[PDB]
Amino acid sequence: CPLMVKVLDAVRGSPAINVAVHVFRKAADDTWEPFASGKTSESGELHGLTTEEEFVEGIYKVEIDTKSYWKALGISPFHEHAEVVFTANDSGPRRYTIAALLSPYSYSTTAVVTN
Amino acid sequence: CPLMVKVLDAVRGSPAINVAVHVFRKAADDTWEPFASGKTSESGELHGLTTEEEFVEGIYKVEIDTKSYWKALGISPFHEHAEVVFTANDSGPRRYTIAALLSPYSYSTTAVVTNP
Ligand SMILES: O=C(O)c1ccccc1/C=N/OCc1ccccc1C(F)(F)F
Ligand SMILES: O=C(O)c1ccccc1/C=N/OCc1ccccc1C(F)(F)F
Repeated sequence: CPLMVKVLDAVRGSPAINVAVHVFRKAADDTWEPFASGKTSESGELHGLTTEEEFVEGIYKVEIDTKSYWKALGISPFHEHAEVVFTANDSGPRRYTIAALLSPYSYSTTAVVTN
Repeated sequence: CPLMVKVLDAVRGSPAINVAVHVFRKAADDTWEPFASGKTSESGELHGLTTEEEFVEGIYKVEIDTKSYWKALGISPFHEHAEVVFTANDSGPRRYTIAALLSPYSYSTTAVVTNP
């Protein structure tokens, strides 16, 4: 599993469950092509988005639909979604974890790249 | 000044100086149209992007060119940029500050929204 997404809720101190996540890849014509998507599990995690052979070098965008999450909890949010745009680089055997921590008016995101 | 941007560097403990910032507004046809741009000052701040009259209700995107910033320091960072997408003035006109804290493999952003 070369690409994982983990989403946390900073208000409730819990995994952010049932959050929609969309992944896009930049095509040579500078357009976002849909690549993978899913909803976070009860652990706030989304696995199995792609395979090693499909996950090639390129520019990727991970979109986290935070607005619908906060609305379902009855909280007025600021952002439309959280976006994370990065370059996947094949230097060696690498796995990418995109982690996001969510509050109604703020979010943080980090990339953990391991073997 | 209804829209300000402030950018900090978490590695050096300083304002992030000379960072390019681009603001887009979602147009009628679902396309992102250019709205304003600038560079952060020696204080890490960017003011004067727009006026109250031109900053109407809409969906806005603030793109902070973090990659160019880290590269100029010799760091190959993870993100291409930091993007912040939000609806503005949906409840009437407000003053927005978009703040971002940058590290090579991480960033955080928060909005401070005040009523004049
Ligand atoms: O990521 C991971 O492999 C991970 C896996 C399992 C459980 C927790 C984590 C890490 N979750 O990190 C949350 C986060 C995300 C973005 C910025 C800052 C944070 C902080 F809360 F850690 F500060
Ligand atoms: O910067 C400033 O003087 C500033 C100016 C106007 C409004 C708010 C602020 C502060 N903003 O707080 C930045 C910060 C601090 C600690 C963690 C994370 C952040 C982040 F917002 F950058 F993400």
